[PDB]
Amino acid sequence: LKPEDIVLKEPGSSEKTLRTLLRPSDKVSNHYKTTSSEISAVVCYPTYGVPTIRSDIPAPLIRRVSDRTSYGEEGNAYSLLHPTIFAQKGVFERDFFKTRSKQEISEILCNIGVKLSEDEFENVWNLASKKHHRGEVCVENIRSVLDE
Amino acid sequence: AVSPQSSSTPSWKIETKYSTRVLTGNWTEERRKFIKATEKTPQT
Amino acid sequence: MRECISIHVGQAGVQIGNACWELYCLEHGIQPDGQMPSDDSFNTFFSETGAGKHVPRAVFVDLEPTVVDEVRTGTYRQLFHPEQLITGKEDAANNYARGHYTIGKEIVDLVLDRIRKLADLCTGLQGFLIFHSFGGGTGSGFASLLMERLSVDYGKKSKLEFAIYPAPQVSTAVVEPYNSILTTHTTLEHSDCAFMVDNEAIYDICRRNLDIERPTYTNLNRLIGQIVSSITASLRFDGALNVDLTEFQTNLVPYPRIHFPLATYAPVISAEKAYHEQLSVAEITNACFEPANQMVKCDPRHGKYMACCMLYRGDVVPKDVNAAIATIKTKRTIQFVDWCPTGFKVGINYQPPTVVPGGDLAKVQRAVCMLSNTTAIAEAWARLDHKLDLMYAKRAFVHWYVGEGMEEGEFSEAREDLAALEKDYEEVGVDSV
Amino acid sequence: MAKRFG
Amino acid sequence: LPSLRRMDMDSVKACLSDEHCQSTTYCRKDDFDNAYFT
Amino acid sequence: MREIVHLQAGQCGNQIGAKFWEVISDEHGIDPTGTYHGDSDLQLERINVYYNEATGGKYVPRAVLVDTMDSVRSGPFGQIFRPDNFVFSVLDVVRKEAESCDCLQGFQLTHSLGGGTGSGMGTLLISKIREEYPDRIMNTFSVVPSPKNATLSVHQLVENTDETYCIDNEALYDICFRTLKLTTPTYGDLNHLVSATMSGVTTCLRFPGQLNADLRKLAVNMVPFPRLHFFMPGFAPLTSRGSQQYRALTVPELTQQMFDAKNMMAACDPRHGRYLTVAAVFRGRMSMKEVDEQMLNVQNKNSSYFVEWIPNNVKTAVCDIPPRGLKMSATFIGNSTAIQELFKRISEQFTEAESNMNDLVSEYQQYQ
Amino acid sequence: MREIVHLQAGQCGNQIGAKFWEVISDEHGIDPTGTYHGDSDLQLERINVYYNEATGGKYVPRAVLVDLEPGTMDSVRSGPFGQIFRPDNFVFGQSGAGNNWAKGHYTEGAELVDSVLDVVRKEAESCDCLQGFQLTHSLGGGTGSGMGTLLISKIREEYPDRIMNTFSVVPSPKVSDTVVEPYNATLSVHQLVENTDETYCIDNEALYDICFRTLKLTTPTYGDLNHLVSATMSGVTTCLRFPGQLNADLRKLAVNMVPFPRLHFFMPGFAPLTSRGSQQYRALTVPELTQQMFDAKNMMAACDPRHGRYLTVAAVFRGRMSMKEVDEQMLNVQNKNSSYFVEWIPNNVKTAVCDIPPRGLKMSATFIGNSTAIQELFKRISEQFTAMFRRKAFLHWYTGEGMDEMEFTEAESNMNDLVSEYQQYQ
Ligand SMILES: Nc1nc2c(ncn2[C@@H]2O[C@H](COP(=O)(O)OP(=O)(O)OP(=O)(O)O)[C@@H](O)[C@H]2O)c(=O)[nH]1
Ligand SMILES: Nc1nc2c(ncn2[C@@H]2O[C@H](COP(=O)(O)OP(=O)(O)O)[C@@H](O)[C@H]2O)c(=O)[nH]1
Ligand SMILES: Nc1nc2c(ncn2[C@@H]2O[C@H](COP(=O)(O)OP(=O)(O)O)[C@@H](O)[C@H]2O)c(=O)[nH]1
Ligand SMILES: [Mg+2]
Repeated sequence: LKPEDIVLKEPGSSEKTLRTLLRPSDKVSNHYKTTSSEISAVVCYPTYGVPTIRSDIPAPLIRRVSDRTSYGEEGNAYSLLHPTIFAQKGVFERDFFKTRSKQEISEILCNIGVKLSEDEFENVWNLASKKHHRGEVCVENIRSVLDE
Repeated sequence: AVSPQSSSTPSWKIETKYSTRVLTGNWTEERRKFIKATEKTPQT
Repeated sequence: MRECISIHVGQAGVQIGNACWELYCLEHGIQPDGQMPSDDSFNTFFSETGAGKHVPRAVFVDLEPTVVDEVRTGTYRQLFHPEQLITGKEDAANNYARGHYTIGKEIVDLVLDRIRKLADLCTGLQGFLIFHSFGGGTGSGFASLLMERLSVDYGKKSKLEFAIYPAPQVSTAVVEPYNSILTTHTTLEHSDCAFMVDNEAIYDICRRNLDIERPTYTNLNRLIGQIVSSITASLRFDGALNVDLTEFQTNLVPYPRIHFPLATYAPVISAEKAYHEQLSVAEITNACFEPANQMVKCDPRHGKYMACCMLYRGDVVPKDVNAAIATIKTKRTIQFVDWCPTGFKVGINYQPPTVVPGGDLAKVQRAVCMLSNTTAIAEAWARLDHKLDLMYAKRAFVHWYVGEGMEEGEFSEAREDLAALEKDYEEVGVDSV
Repeated sequence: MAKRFG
Repeated sequence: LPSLRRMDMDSVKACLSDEHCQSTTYCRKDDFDNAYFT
Repeated sequence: MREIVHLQAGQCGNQIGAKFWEVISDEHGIDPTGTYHGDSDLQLERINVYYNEATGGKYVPRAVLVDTMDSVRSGPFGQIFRPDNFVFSVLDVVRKEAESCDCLQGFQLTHSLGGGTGSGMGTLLISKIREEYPDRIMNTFSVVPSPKNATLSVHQLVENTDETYCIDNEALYDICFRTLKLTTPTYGDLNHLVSATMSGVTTCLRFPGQLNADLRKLAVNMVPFPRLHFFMPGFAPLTSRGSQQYRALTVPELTQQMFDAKNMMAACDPRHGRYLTVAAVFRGRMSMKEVDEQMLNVQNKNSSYFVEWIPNNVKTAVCDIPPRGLKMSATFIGNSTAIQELFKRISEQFTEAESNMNDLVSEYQQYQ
Repeated sequence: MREIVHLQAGQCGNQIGAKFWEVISDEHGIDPTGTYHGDSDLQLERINVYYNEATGGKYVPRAVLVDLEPGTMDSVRSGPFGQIFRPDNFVFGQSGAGNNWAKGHYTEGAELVDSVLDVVRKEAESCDCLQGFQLTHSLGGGTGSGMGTLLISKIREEYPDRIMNTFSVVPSPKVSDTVVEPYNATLSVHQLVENTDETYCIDNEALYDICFRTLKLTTPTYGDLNHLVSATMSGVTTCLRFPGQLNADLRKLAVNMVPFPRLHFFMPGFAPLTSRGSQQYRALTVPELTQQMFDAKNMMAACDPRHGRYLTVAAVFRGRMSMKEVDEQMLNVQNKNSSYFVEWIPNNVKTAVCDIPPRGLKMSATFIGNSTAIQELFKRISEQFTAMFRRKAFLHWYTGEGMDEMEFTEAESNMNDLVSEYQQYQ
């Protein structure tokens, strides 16, 4: 039977209950909303424009004389005022982030003078492939696994 | 001469009582209840 | 600890306040119920309480209730304080008299008291931001009485106005040219500087730049909120050359009756248009000097720039700012007065502007907000004073005014004050010898 | 307009 | 480590030096011990 | 905050007010036995403007009816009223209703100008309640006789009301014959139309919008001199049954059916006259650019028929709730110096009322 | 640790003590059945101050309820906290006083007082050491004004060294519901002065005033006023029950407030009262309590302190607070307006700081003020009494109960001496 199931509602804000009210054929919910509902942004989009550093276009190899756009390959004044040994004799950030074959890395590491063993070289190569998303290792990555 | 109050604060004047949803007087306060803030007893 | 107090009086004040505080809660992460899910830059506009709730530093005051009950019943009911949503009991009726002598007198004490309680909790408060109109009764009467009742209390603190100036060709009411002159007569002696922005000019901006047909007030209020957030970007977010609220007075107004600068927002563009063109620093500031991108309908080709001030915001470095301002200066089309050879002010922030979900604007990387003090504003005052000269010539609409605390002599003295301003604005335009 | 006879 | 503006925010509220960021921090002594550079 | 006391006077004023209460109880959603039925929260927000409640939520209107009376109670919403307001001591009940109010905004009057009840009893009622309460606005909806009794009421009406409208029932017949295509226009349909246009000026009182304007804002915005308050109502979106879906419900069509002449509610051609001022209060979802553009384009091109010495003749108000069924609607009120064309016809058909009408006509004449 | 015996005389006293025991059981964690359901171990050590110990781990309040009719005791036995009280502590008469002070003091309020004395000796002897007694009554009635003063006039002669404290509901100027009210108001201050150590004057008009301008209650009841004065009552014995940095019982305040044995009339107040909408939004700091705890609108007595001058001022604070900013603020308030404090005494303000706020509140403070502005309260009761006494109106109800005419003049003389003595500090 159950003459009342869920129909007991509070009319205003008090604690006493009233039955549920009916409405045939005059509902105006769709047409009685307000302008103030438009301001309802409550706490995805692409960002539009050029960056000043402009690091998303590919780097040039032979730099033109008429080119003004930066790419981030030009260092700050910390680099051009106090260069490192790498900077002061020619090698830069690019050649430390260039993928090398295991033959190239093996000759690299032998020519430096650390004389790794075969299993130790395999462990170093596995860790260096482990830190990359795909496995393209670089000499910076080799130094990073060699530091510890 | 006192700190000025709102135009809808309860006074001794006989106003007409309305429902809680029609915005006539002191409805902003009447729609809410008194609520406890903390239920944790502080230590010494 | 850089605090700002925002007072929005009038219906034009409170709709703009709704848009502005929506953008403000969007900039930080303030939820509509007052919570901070990420638990420093927010305290400028958000006082923190002891229960983890952030109440805003806003005072909403209006004489008719309705538009404030919309705030009390809308989506932001639990953000705003119930006590700083000050409401009147009945309307000001587009009348200076009712907003300045009869009805504003009974309720100036509550808003003054609440402003004092707001400023007592602050430590490094910078100043006030007044949001009001010129064609209203409570937007022009109560605001003009608020300014002179706030100058006596606080004094040496910045009082900056964001005003809805009357439109050149279009209008809303009839008696607006009365109670715009009559409130700009009282404003001049108690306002530090007053930014004013039109409404029909924003209509033309939305039609011509965002390709949007039939804009509602939400679009104009959102662009105004973007300006207002960009003008207080220095206090919240650290940049390279921070420009706090005190710098606006010493850099814009040279003479205390010439404190009316313009306002403009340059990268007004849609998502479809922004993908099809690059937004460099060398062209975004060039859009600011276009007469058609100004948000007040006035023509600067017969108006001499006198004090300029951009607030850059986003991925900007100072070098192309120099390289763009330099090539802006050399062009003969824009004319500066001889005695202001510097004529420029640069501020840089490190935080790019945010985008509103469901809004009209596009998320970009760099934006500016240029506040121009020009001699071309005197063209608007001339055509606005001509309306008072025509209507008062045979005593139209005066009977509604003098019967509510006004006097017949207040028309002539404000008329002669605006005549004094309309002779003052040309001595800054002559060429010196 | 719309006049009166129109 | 706490920013100065945060220090003023915490001074505005009446925190009794046990909720203040002046005298309390979340890092333990081991965080201070291993906070060298070489 | 802003309450309205409604006064029905005369014979036709009772019908006009009763079917005004038809409309007002209709779009507020009020059951004829008194109770409210519940969908939204915007209906029961500002019912203190026109209703005060009894116990149990039964809303009775703030109306007192004075003259027929038995035919009102036999109508659809005839039981909405309190029986003690059947006054047929009017001063006593209206002052009790004003005393129970919070802060009164004005009075609404419905009556006629062509009989011994609206002109005789009602104008004395206005003269009494204006003297008792001089700081309010007297809204009087007046049915005028056709230009193609009245003199004895207008000469005392001019000193009191400061806010009045002429109805001109032949113009309502012109509506229902020309622009509606209704073969059998009942009196009920005519004063249903005038109730719809009379509830169209009190919309900002009861519903939020984007540009609110009460009756006092209209009173200051269309009265330039304290005697010229004779207005000329209208109601635009009225189309035939055979032209229902042939309409693009837009701002342009609403503007054209504003400023046309047959839609207006006076038997006067506005070309001899000039519009001193215009108020077009809009209801619904209008983009304000479109209202903004078409509230001055009419001024820019039709400039030979707008008055000089006012830089802006129009007044715009926008609500957010349209009437039933329709989505965009708006109401016209306007001051024109074509009103005197009616009074020149009335004056041709004791001495002080004739002299006052002549002076009023000459006052309307010199501004044109 | 020192226990307090609570006595409830009259209908108003019974209702006000019902709400006082409800707030006490709320803040001590006692259910209506009498057991213990609180979480802290710090709510149970000092429960002997107000509650006795029964079998089964249940507690009974140390309260005595007194009335001349059983009308309100049946209503207090069926309330939300009715069954917690003891049945033997219900002593009631058969015939009501009928708002007559004379028969409530001499004829029919004098044979019932032996049973009340027996029950007070019964429970005041079971305790180890007793501090004193609290009395809750109304001066404008006949039960709590006659019997409520006969109880005072019989307790002092048995326990002279104990503290006698009263929370008297004095008549209000405007909202007065009794015609014979000034007579019983006058005849009670006659023996309310030389027979008690502390008296707090709480007015119903001032409580309605607090409920209107502060709590913003448009339809207040007597329950809300009772809750306000119950929160005040709980705030003056907090250092007895809870530990703190600087504790102060009622003997502390009796020493620290009254300068002379006849000047013991105070005015209470409660600091953290805020509206419903602005309850979550108000920062609870010590300056916020200090600013409005000294406010004129936060007065439970209907006399403005700006008319008078403050002799001594108390301040009992609750919560985890810093006591540099109570000394700083309570010297700041003394130095800002120095014309509102008597200058022949160096300071005027006593500070007490407890550690535990009331449940649901972050911080709290209770105000007790000894002012010369309370002499306005006896300058209106006197004028009404001498206005009604000339025309011998409503006098035959008193003279038929064994009262002569001259006790009225002697009581008026003592009340004029009270008014004139408070005049000399102004
Ligand atoms: N840009 C912008 N302008 C607005 C907005 N709301 C109102 N206005 C302008 O405000 C003008 C009229 O405002 P007011 O007359 O001051 O309305 P009010 O603030 O209620 O003042 P009163 O009418 O006297 O009570 C109109 O001409 C509009 O152009 C808004 O949200 N944005
Ligand atoms: N709403 C409505 N108006 C009516 C009705 N009958 C007549 N009218 C109007 O009332 C006017 C005449 O009323 P009038 O003669 O002055 O009534 P009287 O005052 O009793 O003499 C006519 O112009 C009609 O416009 C009706 O049934 N309903
Ligand atoms: N504040 C407050 N006052 C009360 C309450 N109940 C009664 N009173 C006051 O007590 C006065 C009458 O007290 P009365 O009934 O004569 O006490 P009696 O001596 O026991 O008869 C009235 O003026 C009331 O204002 C209450 O619950 N709270
Ligand atoms: Mg308005």
